[PDB]
This record gives sequence, structure tokens and C-alpha cells, in this order.
Amino acid sequence: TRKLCSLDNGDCDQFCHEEQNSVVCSCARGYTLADNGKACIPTGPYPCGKQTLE
Amino acid sequence: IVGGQECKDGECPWQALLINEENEGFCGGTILSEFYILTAAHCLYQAKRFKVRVGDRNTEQEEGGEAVHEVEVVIKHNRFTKETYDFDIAVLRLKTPITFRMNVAPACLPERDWAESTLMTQKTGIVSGFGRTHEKGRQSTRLKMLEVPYVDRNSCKLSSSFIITQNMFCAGYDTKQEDACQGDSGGPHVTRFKDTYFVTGIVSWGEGCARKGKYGIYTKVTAFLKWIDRSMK
Ligand SMILES: CN1CCc2nc(C(=O)Nc3ccccc3CNC(=O)c3ccc(Cl)s3)sc2C1
Ligand SMILES: [Ca+2]
Ligand SMILES: [Ca+2]
Repeated sequence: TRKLCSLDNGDCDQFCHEEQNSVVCSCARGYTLADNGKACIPTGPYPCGKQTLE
Repeated sequence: IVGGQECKDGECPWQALLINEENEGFCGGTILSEFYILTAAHCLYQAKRFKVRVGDRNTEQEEGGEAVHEVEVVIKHNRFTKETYDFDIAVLRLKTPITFRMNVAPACLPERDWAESTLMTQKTGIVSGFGRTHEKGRQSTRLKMLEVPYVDRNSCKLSSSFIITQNMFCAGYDTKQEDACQGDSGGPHVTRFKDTYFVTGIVSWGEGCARKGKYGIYTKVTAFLKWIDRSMK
């Protein structure tokens, strides 16, 4: 039965790890973990992994 | 790329093109950061001297967004072997930093365990490049991309006349006439996760292109994340 990171990536935007018996989210370089500890917010322009629109 | 679609404006911004002395593309790369390109070790034997072009989508036309960079340092994996193409990976440090803009942006490097459990277990990834559009053809003048199913590791070994090492994985179609091809070599295999694209493979080799019962063979980038990190410092 899917638990923690195996259940919808633990609700993380990006990286999910399981520590103690709990989800810990984190983000790629050039992103900051949001106040909710789940979303990843780009720190500057042209963050990695985004298709360009400007 | 055999089959697939053109990269439209802004769609494949991490694509790089290695160009020889004649200004012709012979391999791809993936932009990792303003100074670094990921490519295949085997590509380094296809030209004596080369440069890297970014921002290009049509080699016939100048869209004003293209830029060429010279290579300062070539870091080739010391275990690369021509016989099997094992360890088919190199990193290039550029003399000058890439200017990110429309059609020029890095792909994200994922963490190893999450990539293996979560990215490589997705249904598909996306390969792109300026390679041949059929097995016996000329290089594309248009940047193309193609969604490729991840292929079961057992099926892949069974399909192959050559050894599939743990530094390799298989993607594509059993019979559908879509694959990467020669000249896509060295280029990006990325996997989308929630609208963010992570680099997952390097186009490496195949038995022809788009052949029935055969798949595209990619360098498994997760096997080299530490090595890549070291190489970039
Ligand atoms: C160990 N060897 C390394 C090189 C090698 N080349 C072999 C071969 O048949 N080459 C060959 C022959 C005709 C046309 C194209 C190719 C190469 N195709 C590609 O590069 C790719 C297709 C899909 C992706 Cl992913 S890349 S067979 C072989 C085995
Ligand atoms: Ca052009
Ligand atoms: Ca096939």
C-alpha cells in the first residue's frame, strides 16, 4: 500500500525522501522550498527545467 | 529523430548542438548550467575540434537567438569503452557562460534515488535533437523531439544483440516507427515531472533507428550524478 513518498510523491513539487516515518521535500538547484515545505519556488530568472516563454 | 514533432518556440531550451569545423552538427548535448554541457563520450571521436551552439532550432535560418561557445575543458569518463559504449558520458566546460533566454535554459539534475524511483518509473521521457529523420537519411535541419516510453529492463536485454550494462537503459517502441537516430547522439533524454524537466539520459546508440524489436539505448544519467557533480566542481 502506497505511503509517504510513494503516495503522489508525498505532495512534494520535486524531490521526496522519507526520514523517520515522514515525508521530507526538497528542490533542485536554483529553487527554494516554499513556506509550506512542499512547493519549489524559482530563485532567479531561467530556473532549470522550465520551457521558455520569454 | 525519426517521427516525433518539431520543437516549437521555447520547448527544448536545454538542447545543445556540437558543431565541427564545417559548422555542421554531429552530436547533441544538454545544457546543465551557464558553463557546462552534458554529452556522450563517443561523440568526442566524431570531430577533432568542435564548438557548441545553443538556441538553434533551424540550421537553415538565423533567428537571432543562436550563440556559439568554445569548449575550454573536455571531461571524458575514464571508463568509456568503444567496444560496448559503456560509460558513454562526457561533460564540457565552456570558455564563456551561456546567456539564458528564449530557447536557452538548463535542464535540472535530479537526485539519484528520487530519479530512479520516481522519474524513471514514469511512462515516458522525451528525447530531442537534429539527428537523422530515418535510418539511412541526412541530419535534420530542424530541432525535433519525441516522447519515448521507458522500456522494461528485461525486455531490453532480450531485444539487444549487444550487452546492455547497468549504465544504460532503453526507451522507445517495439515496432512503432519512432526513435532517436544517429546525430541525436549525446543529446537530451529528459523526464517531465509537474512541468519541470529533469535530465535522465544521454542519447547513446541503437541497432539502426526505429527497427522492429529494437529500442534506443541511453546512458543512465542517475548512475553518474556524483561524477557529474564532481566534474562541474
Ligand atoms: C556497442 N555498440 C555501440 C555502437 C552501435 N551502433 C550500432 C548501429 O547499428 N549503429 C547505426 C547504424 C545505422 C544507423 C544508425 C545507427 C546508430 N543509431 C543511433 O545512434 C541511435 C538509435 C537510437 C538511439 Cl537512442 S541512438 S549497433 C552498436 C553497438
Ligand atoms: Ca538557426
Ligand atoms: Ca523499435
